[PDB]
Amino acid sequence: EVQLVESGGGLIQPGGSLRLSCAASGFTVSSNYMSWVRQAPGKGLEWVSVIYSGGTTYYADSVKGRFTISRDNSKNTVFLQMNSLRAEDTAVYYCARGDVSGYRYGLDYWGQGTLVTVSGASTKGPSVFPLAPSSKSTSGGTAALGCLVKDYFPEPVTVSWNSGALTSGVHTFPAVLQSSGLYSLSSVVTVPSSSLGTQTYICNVNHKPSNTKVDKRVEPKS
Amino acid sequence: DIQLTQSPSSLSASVGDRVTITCRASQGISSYLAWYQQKPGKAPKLLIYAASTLQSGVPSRFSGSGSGTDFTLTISSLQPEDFATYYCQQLNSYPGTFGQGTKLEIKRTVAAPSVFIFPPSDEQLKSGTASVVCLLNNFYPREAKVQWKVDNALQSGNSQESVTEQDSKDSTYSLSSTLTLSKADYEKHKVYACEVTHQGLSSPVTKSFNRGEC
Amino acid sequence: NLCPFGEVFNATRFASVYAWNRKRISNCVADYSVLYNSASFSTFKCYGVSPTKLNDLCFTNVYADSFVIRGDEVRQIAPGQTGKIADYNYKLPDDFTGCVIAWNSNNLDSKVGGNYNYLYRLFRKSNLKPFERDISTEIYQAGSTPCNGVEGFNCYFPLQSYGFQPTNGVGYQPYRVVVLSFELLHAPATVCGPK
Ligand SMILES: *[C@@H]1O[C@H](CO)[C@@H](O)[C@H](O)[C@H]1NC(C)=O
Repeated sequence: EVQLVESGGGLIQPGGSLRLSCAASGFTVSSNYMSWVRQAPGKGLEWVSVIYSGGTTYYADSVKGRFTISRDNSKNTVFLQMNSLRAEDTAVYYCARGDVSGYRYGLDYWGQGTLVTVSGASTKGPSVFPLAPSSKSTSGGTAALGCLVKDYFPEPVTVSWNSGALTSGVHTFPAVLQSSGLYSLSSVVTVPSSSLGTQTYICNVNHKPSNTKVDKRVEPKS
Repeated sequence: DIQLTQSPSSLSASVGDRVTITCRASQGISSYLAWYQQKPGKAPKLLIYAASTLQSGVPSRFSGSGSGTDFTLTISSLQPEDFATYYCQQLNSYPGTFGQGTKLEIKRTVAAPSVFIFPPSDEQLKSGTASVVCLLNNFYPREAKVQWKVDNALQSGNSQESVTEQDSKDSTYSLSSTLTLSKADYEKHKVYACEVTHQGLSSPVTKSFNRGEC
Repeated sequence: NLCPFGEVFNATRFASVYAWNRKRISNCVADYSVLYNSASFSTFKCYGVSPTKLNDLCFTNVYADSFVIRGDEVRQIAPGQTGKIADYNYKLPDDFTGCVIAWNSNNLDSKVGGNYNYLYRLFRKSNLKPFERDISTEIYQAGSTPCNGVEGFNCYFPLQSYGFQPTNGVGYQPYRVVVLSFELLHAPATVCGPK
């Protein structure tokens, strides 16, 4: 199938430089128009740049002179070199196949996105605490347990349960920006009360910006 | 400059309803317009290209119409999975302007939340801080109220809330409220409770704990 | 006799930009200032020559390349330009000596519903060499798998229709373009104004 995989995002101080990559498989990048579209957190979409099959490049006014798009034909990758970054450039950057001018087909295949956070603040790894399922009168047949991922910077953190085996009942909440300038997030899961002694529940937290990887075991109190 | 005015900004629709979203261009853009569907935490997905041509893999209930200035997107029989933000995009010239977005909400029957309270962990209390969490699970509508009470004193200013995006299957929401206080302050009080008020609850529900497994 | 500019400029139909038309004009008298003094053209740029000095000058051969493009693409009919037109349809050399003449043809070339008789090449592996005309309709291979003339996934139709409607924005309306290329070789000059 067609896959576009971005990398290179993360925290960068104002004025800094970053180089995003986009590895494509399923089509030839050199034989296609390849665009980069960005999305400011909680805002809409905005085209940033495009690279033609023949070499021609075009940029949006907001990035002209600071961003450079390029590609490696042997690696089937598209690069976007962002220079002189400002806080306005904090966004999720997507690469997509297609063009936005006279190209009736639009952007059909898009990458997963990569968060570029332009900030002066420094990287901070999360602290993972269990959200202890209070052993009540069993709550009939359903119990809830979770994980509190406290004080991290920048975003994001990825929370899975039992390495991905547990998906039904899992709710990972949007992070909140605390008065400290750090984010905090929680992921809970509803499981049967009967499996609180038999089965084990582990929450896997991954904060790539600080290379933190924690696997916290969540069991009831005694 | 081509201006794209997409309306409505938000719209709530029941399952099986027929939903229409409009996009209006400042100049004649012929059929150079596309519609995208964006689900939470995921990249946009192309639905219709060339104003009316449905993309491969996209269900038959999606349709595009219009040419020149006025374009519409219609979802013939709305499904729970259709919850997303829809964007139009002009493909006539750079900078390929996108519409503002239309947040589509699935109307559902009222569902009361399932309330859960979590004491702070001993690992966290060792660090010098206490975070008490109140979870409200699978509720409809989005409007809920968590009131923290510490020894019956209503807490204000020391809590933060987070609401999940609408579910793809049951179209319900979940809310997490965190009361944060120092370890020193935490040990000054015994009863910690969160009283939840929601449309689906006739009486406000209170889940509580006494610090020290009491 | 008099050079046939009327045949080129006042033609009933024009070519699509991908398959641009070329008219060789030789052995005749041409009034270039009667063209410039025709109050109708939205563009009259001359490169390496003047439209008045053009009259009292002799050339070996003069070419008239006619085609239709949208107004915002008229900027690409100039030396050292980029875009789907300059790159994949019609490219001028840097050392270009000639004139570029354009005019709004929304009255003739835009039908209610859309004029689908005017095409432009959207896909091409590389840029055109100056004065290259690529009329290939071969299905474009955007992936690794061969197409074998079948349009489909990663297999595109190279050419796209302009879809000119009368309701279109002025920049996105059809414009008729005529490019006069002046040739000067060791052979005698057969095209002049007042000789
Ligand atoms: C084209 O037609 C107009 C009007 O009939 C005429 O005035 C003009 O001289 C003609 N152009 C050429 C190049 O002969």
